[PDB]
Amino acid sequence: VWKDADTTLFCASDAKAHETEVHNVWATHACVPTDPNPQEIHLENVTENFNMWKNNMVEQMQEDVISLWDQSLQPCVKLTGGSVIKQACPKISFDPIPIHYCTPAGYVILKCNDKNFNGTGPCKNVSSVQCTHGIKPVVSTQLLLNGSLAEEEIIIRSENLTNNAKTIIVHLNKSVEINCTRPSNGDIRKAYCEINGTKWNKVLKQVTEKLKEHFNNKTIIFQPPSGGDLEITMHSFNCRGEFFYCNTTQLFNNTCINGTITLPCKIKQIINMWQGTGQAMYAPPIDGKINCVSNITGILLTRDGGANNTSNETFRPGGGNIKDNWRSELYKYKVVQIE
Ligand SMILES: O=C(NC[C@@]12CCC[C@@H]1CNC2)C(=O)Nc1ccc(Cl)c(F)c1
Ligand SMILES: *[C@@H]1O[C@H](CO)[C@@H](O)[C@H](O)[C@H]1NC(C)=O
Ligand SMILES: *[C@@H]1O[C@H](CO)[C@@H](O)[C@H](O)[C@H]1NC(C)=O
Ligand SMILES: *[C@@H]1O[C@H](CO)[C@@H](O)[C@H](O)[C@H]1NC(C)=O
Ligand SMILES: *[C@@H]1O[C@H](CO)[C@@H](O)[C@H](O)[C@H]1NC(C)=O
Ligand SMILES: *[C@@H]1O[C@H](CO)[C@@H](O)[C@H](O)[C@H]1NC(C)=O
Ligand SMILES: *[C@@H]1O[C@H](CO)[C@@H](O)[C@H](O)[C@H]1NC(C)=O
Ligand SMILES: *[C@@H]1O[C@H](CO)[C@@H](O)[C@H](O)[C@H]1NC(C)=O
Ligand SMILES: *[C@@H]1O[C@H](CO)[C@@H](O)[C@H](O)[C@H]1NC(C)=O
Ligand SMILES: *[C@@H]1O[C@H](CO)[C@@H](O)[C@H](O)[C@H]1NC(C)=O
Ligand SMILES: *[C@@H]1O[C@H](CO)[C@@H](O)[C@H](O)[C@H]1NC(C)=O
Repeated sequence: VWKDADTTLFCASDAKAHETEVHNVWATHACVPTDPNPQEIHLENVTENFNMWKNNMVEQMQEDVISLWDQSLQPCVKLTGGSVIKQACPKISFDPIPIHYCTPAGYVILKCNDKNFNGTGPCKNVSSVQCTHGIKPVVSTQLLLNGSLAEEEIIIRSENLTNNAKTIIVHLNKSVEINCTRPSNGDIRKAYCEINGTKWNKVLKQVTEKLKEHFNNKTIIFQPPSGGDLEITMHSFNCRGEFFYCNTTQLFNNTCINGTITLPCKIKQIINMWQGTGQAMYAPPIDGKINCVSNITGILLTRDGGANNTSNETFRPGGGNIKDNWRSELYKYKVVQIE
């Protein structure tokens, strides 16, 4: 027998000890080797309830990623608590690797295998495992990158859809590549992201149809963020140690519902910390071509309020709470204590 419970997890990975890449370094000191032959027991006729929005695994991963960034991505100047911290800010090697989360003895991880599981409620197909799949701690806003894809239909996740204050996570069942480059050769901070318009608009259309299922067939409208910090109004992410801020207005217009979509981007040195601890300044971009090709596997949306007396629902790209990023991958897991 077992029961819902919280415990201190540990991590496993395939990090390389000789690698200077910061994720590899962190995992080499903070994790253990993965199990080449992991066991998974499928529970028969066992119904378990899950709540992705109240899952301590999320807080723990958040804590790891904060620790990793605090140890490997120190800015030149930190502005937190009214105090000023000046440190050395050397360029680093940066590229997220898969991190596994595992339970100690006496505990096990329950995994929901229902094809269209939305993250909350009962689950029919449950299995037990010692470790989650390899999860890359990719930090971003608006768009979820290099994540896992839904297996069947596109899934809509939210602690409470009726509450517009609750973030919506869109889980795609098909990747859409985004190609971001800061050309070698001028404005060293100028950059751009390219995206196949035909693929994107087709996916966004599918997302529209899915949202209809959850909103009584009301008309679904996309719009760019109304306000807020740059980290939220724009698609922000880290590519090779550099912070990219991309204008996604071209992605979220309802006109295309086919050529290459070119999003204007800029590399910023001064950032609002996702750890929510003030601002940070980093050194200028490294020389040469700075390029990252990522899979868009999910979208973070916020719904406009005050539309109850209309046939429209308005959705704008959002984010800013990186815990939602971890939820998008940890939704199917929960920890239980064994007898
Ligand atoms: O600052 C952040 N969040 C906090 C706010 C989002 C919600 C309200 C908070 C007020 N300031 C913005 C943030 O995510 N920053 C941030 C920084 C770098 C990257 Cl790569 C990123 F993806 C996000
Ligand atoms: C349970 O999981 C299996 C395997 O993925 C799937 O075929 C089935 O549709 C799911 N639904 C049930 C019956 O629990
Ligand atoms: C990008 O997505 C494709 C599937 O669409 C996958 O094969 C590939 O491994 C992904 N790359 C990542 C996650 O870095
Ligand atoms: C993606 O999900 C949608 C429903 O949300 C479905 O219509 C479509 O067939 C799915 N595509 C793939 C690649 O499975
Ligand atoms: C997930 O499914 C449960 C019922 O199993 C339902 O109460 C909840 O509204 C669903 N979540 C979403 C976001 O649709
Ligand atoms: C969901 O949000 C709505 C709107 O704020 C609220 O009225 C309702 O009580 C919430 N539902 C739950 C389950 O708390
Ligand atoms: C990414 O886009 C750049 C645009 O300059 C292009 O040179 C490169 O071939 C693209 N890479 C992939 C994997 O499509
Ligand atoms: C754009 O996407 C379509 C599929 O929707 C694909 O067939 C085509 O090759 C893509 N165009 C380019 C320029 O690669
Ligand atoms: C949306 O409209 C279709 C029309 O075929 C209907 O079948 C379906 O029940 C409607 N869904 C909602 C959530 O209103
Ligand atoms: C994105 O680009 C559009 C078109 O140039 C512009 O109107 C809008 O203000 C930009 N968004 C942000 C957040 O700067
Ligand atoms: C996504 O994965 C690809 C392949 O490993 C990588 O090149 C790219 O930099 C990743 N994107 C981000 C934002 O980390």
